Amino acid sequence: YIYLGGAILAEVIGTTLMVGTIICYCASFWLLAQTLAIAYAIWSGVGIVLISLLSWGFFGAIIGMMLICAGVLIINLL
Amino acid sequence: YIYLGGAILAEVIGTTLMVGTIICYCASFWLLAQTLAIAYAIWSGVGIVLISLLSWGFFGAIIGMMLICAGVLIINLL
Repeated sequence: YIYLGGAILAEVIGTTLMVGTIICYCASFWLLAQTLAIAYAIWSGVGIVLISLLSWGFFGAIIGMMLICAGVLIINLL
Repeated sequence: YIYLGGAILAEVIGTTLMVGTIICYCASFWLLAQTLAIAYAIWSGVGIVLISLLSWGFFGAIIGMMLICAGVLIINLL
């Protein structure tokens, strides 16, 4: 749901960031727990997307990006 | 390493299972930390196995699961 998506985004942000970093990580973990209480597969996909976003941010291949986009489209479809 | 992978699997199992649940989660986190102390790609790939194990434990679409697996393989490749 929207809340779950927000939690995933927060977790991704915490991962990108890395104390303050520790606090952020704890918050992300709490959000994930709240989201928790297939679904697991969806969560894994979201985590992968967050990791990809973090990598992109760090950077600033094309084929890899296209593959990721295709995977996201497939996930959206089902 | 193998020990790290085992710790990750244990953490995943604890997460799937779920106070007692909180204690289990804490134990899983501790195990993960112990396990902790390209490579990142390998870890991500392993994470997929842990997620699959957690899903199996929860159990006791297919196309979507296959697509997710393909995406994970692509990520591992690059």
